[PDB]
Amino acid sequence: DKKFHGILDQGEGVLIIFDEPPVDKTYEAALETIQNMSKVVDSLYNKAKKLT
Amino acid sequence: LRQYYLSKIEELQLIVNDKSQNLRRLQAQRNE
Amino acid sequence: KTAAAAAEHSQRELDTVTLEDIKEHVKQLEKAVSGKEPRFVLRALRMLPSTSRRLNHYVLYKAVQGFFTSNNATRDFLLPFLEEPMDTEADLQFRPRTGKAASTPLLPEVEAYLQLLVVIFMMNSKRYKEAQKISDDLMQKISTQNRRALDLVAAKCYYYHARVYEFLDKLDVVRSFLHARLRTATLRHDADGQATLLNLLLRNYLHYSLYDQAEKLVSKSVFPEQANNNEWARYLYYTGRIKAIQLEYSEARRTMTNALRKAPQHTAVGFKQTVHKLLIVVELLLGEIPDRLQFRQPSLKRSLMPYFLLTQAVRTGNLAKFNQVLDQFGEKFQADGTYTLIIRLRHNVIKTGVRMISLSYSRISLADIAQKLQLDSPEDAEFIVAKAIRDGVIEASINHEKGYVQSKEMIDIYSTREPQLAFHQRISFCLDIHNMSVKAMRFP
Amino acid sequence: DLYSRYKKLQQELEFLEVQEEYIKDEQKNLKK
Amino acid sequence: DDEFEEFPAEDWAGLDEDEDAHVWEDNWDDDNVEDDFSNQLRAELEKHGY
Amino acid sequence: YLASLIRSVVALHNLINNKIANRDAEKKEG
Amino acid sequence: PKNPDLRIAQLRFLLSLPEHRGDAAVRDELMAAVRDNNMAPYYEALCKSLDWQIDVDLLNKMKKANEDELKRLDEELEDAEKNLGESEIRDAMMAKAEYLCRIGDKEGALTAFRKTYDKTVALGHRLDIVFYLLRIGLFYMDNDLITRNTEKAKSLIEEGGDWDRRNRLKVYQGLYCVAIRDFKQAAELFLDTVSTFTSYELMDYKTFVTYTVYVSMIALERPDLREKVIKGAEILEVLHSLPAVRQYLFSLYECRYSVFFQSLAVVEQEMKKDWLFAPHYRYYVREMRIHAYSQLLESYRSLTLGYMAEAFGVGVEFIDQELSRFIAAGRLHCKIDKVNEIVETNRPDSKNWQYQETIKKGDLLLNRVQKLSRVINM
Amino acid sequence: FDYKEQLPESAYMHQLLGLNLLFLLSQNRVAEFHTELERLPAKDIQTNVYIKHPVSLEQYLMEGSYNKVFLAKGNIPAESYTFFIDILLDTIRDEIAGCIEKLFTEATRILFKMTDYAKKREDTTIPSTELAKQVIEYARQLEMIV
Repeated sequence: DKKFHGILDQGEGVLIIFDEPPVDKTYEAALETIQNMSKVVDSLYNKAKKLT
Repeated sequence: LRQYYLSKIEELQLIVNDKSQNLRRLQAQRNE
Repeated sequence: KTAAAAAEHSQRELDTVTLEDIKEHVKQLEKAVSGKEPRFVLRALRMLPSTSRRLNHYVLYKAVQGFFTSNNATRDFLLPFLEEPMDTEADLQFRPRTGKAASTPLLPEVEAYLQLLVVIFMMNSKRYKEAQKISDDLMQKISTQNRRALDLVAAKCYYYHARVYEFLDKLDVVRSFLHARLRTATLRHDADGQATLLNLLLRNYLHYSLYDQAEKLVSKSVFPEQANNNEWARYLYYTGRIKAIQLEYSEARRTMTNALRKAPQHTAVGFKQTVHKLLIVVELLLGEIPDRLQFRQPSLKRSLMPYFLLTQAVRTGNLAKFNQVLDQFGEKFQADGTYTLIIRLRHNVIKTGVRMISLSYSRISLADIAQKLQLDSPEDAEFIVAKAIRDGVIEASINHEKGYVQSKEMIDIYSTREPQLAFHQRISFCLDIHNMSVKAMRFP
Repeated sequence: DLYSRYKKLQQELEFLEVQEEYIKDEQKNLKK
Repeated sequence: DDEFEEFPAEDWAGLDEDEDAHVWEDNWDDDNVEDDFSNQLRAELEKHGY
Repeated sequence: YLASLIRSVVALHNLINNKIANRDAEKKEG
Repeated sequence: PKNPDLRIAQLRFLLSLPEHRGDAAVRDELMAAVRDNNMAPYYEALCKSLDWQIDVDLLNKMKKANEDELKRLDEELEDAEKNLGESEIRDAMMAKAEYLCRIGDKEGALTAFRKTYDKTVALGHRLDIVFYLLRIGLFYMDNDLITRNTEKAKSLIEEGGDWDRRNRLKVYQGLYCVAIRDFKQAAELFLDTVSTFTSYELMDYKTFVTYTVYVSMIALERPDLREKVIKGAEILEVLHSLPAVRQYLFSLYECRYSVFFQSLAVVEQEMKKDWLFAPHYRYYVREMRIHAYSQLLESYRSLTLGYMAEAFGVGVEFIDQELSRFIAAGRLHCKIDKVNEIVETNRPDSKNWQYQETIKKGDLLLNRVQKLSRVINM
Repeated sequence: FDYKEQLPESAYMHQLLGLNLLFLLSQNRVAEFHTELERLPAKDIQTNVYIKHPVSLEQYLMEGSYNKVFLAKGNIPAESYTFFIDILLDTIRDEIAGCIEKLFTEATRILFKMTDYAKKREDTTIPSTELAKQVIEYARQLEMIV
């Protein structure tokens, strides 16, 4: 349930505690930009197809 | 020498045109 | 019969529209000649199939008489060879060319355009003798001159000539002209002529299964990258087939998928079927399950249904099912052109299984793997796993001391030094697109 | 003729090259 | 815009009555050989009960 | 990726518009 | 109730494909069809089922009698009164079409409805006609007709809807559950679980909620579904009388897998003999198994197969077999280690997944860019 | 291969060619092995006592079923062929020898002559220069011919 960050290794009967790497915004912004450019590419495709 | 002399003329005519419209493109954005 | 009158009216309308369109392409040719801009001739080639059949023999004769009003040697020689039409009183006077226009001789571009139009007409007519003769005359007419503008249409001219000669099974005869004309184009660097000529030269061997010759002609030849999309697709298909028969599989599959993607989305139903079929066989041979999405496409359904059966059988790994499917569909397989690779599959089936096992597990006892792959021997399992590692399909080192089959390690190069190499190709391609775009800005 | 045409096109190619560089230099200077 | 008449256009081969296929979209693992699930647990369980 | 994509799309659009404009002008001239 | 019964449709499927369920439901279906003189469907019903009995005449006599009565009545009304548009003549022959749908075949009913549509001048009286037509189409399982009718009703006419769309939501959901598209449309289109109209097509509110819970589980295993189904007010309220469904849902949620598996077995058995068994019988079961394994595997990195088997009860070897097949499938990130009977969770991390998504999105965009560039610069 | 369809061909369609096949791998290459295998038009799968074995070998070796042949490798229903069957059976040895390079003294049971076989026989530096080259090329193309 994401009450806290961690993981369990049943192999050794050990519980691991750590934190989740926060610095990730670059790739999210990049993926959004890619989708926007995909829409623009579709638009230019439409312009070219409508007008040779 | 129509086989060759004409061979060279085309070999240096079609190509040289590409350096004609290229001059405009360099001329176009320059003014812009 | 009112139907006959309606059909005659429709033919007259089509002929008038075709005359107008022919005048339009003639104007395009004149503009391209004046300005050294073959964009119009590329447009004419692109729209060439659309104008394949809208006239009649008498309409063509009258059009030629009206157009080649110039004392053209080509028309003068061709007219006597053409069968003389029966005496007809109805002879419309078509003189679009008067004064300077009539005096100016008709350009070889226009002459070749009309000749290839007659080629298409009597092609649908299946007039093989006259097609061949006209092609030869066109060949002499092209060879007399050395103008690049002509090759633009001459390429499709060669294509149609070759298509005619294929019916006659005269590929062994064409080969001489094909080779010579390819040599000439190469000595002149005619991109489109070279593309089509290389394509047909390859096609000959492909139909005649001279695969060593084809390999020579593909490796030693050079394909310019500026070629058309369609010719690129054909080249990729033929190269993929040659490689796949050549027992090299990874490059063949990569190229075949690239060509299939490049291929037209809605047109060329049969050709797309063939390319998909060869790619399907290659993928199955390379131990990868194909995409089930294709096998449900309405456009490529029944030509593959046997191949859907084959892929299901191979995945299930049932020898009886594979044998029965072969026994039931061998004739179709031969017809397609995949019997050799399928015979290869018939014993290479176990490779896909070893790949799947070595991909799903991380350490398997050798006896367990033997039980998994129905070999009935730990030694056989060891040999097979060594084979899997050797061929480069799995990346696990086998330890014949504790029955271990150790797979790869933890985080691989794909998060340490791989992403940079990955991005370099993308950036190079994007910059290339931009540079081509800017350099292709405009003529004026 | 057939050699004079070739000489004319050679000279013209030379003189177009002698401009395809000047325009670019002017473009750099104007960007500055 | 090309007819791309490479040569062949498959003629539907064994064109017959439409199987009606299925509008659902299906992956590869869809069709297998199995003995259901409830029977699976049933041939299962026993011994100590699975 | 981002810079190359942006510049590529921008260049494509610029070429599209320039060619469209010049083709229409030349066609309408005569 | 209204419309040719979807209950009759389910009985048709039962006396149909289910090859072991033909014992007493056959009797119920036959003795319910004999009443009301549905000669058209009864033809094919007898063709598939037992040979025949001498009752077809004894029913179709009065069936044609009533048909002739209605035809004479409405035709006489039309001839006597020249009223056009929304006239009692149209009411009457639409009633005739209603009877024709109720007893006779599909083609005649569709022709009748097409004929009666042209006279429609009331938007509500046309929306209800479209509802009837889609009900019949669902009854006979004609995908093309269903899609055409649904799209038409939704788009062309759904502008002054007096909250009839709730019914359109339910019919959309029936369609998208017939189609294996169980996730997006099938989940969202069960937001209107507050259905005052215990619709005809709905076998009952209990069956509606059971379908809602099954589709909710399949579309959202535990992806913050609890805020919609686990804590769902009306969902729970009805659930209290459906002990089996409550057991299944709460077993998946609370992580009681030994009982989740028995719940899934019972759900598969029950869905077998259902009018939505074709697209789920094995697909829904497999997806649920995968989601259960995935949920358990999360929160863990290494799991001894003994522990996994025990959590699932027992059947260690079966756990190996299923895990192997599923991992091979291309999902459920994990790698089995036979020599020690331990599994490992090799889940990609945030950066790795982000980059492996960016690479492919960029691949698609660059291919598109290249194709466009080739198209231009002819 | 019929430079020209003639009429009398009674040896390579049977006792021969298939030896070329032997040589089509005898060395170790395969290209040809699988290339010409289109000529034998169709009787290849139709069999003829000939190609059959010359072909069975690779079908019974490519998988890795090395033993699939040694055992009854003596199935040579044609001309000697022995002139390479062993010449090829030799490669297998060297190939199977390939084995997690780097069975202790028991040797490979598919081959084991005794001990005459015993006689038989970036990571950590980030690439600076190459990356500098590639990046500077990026910059060059970015700022270049206006």
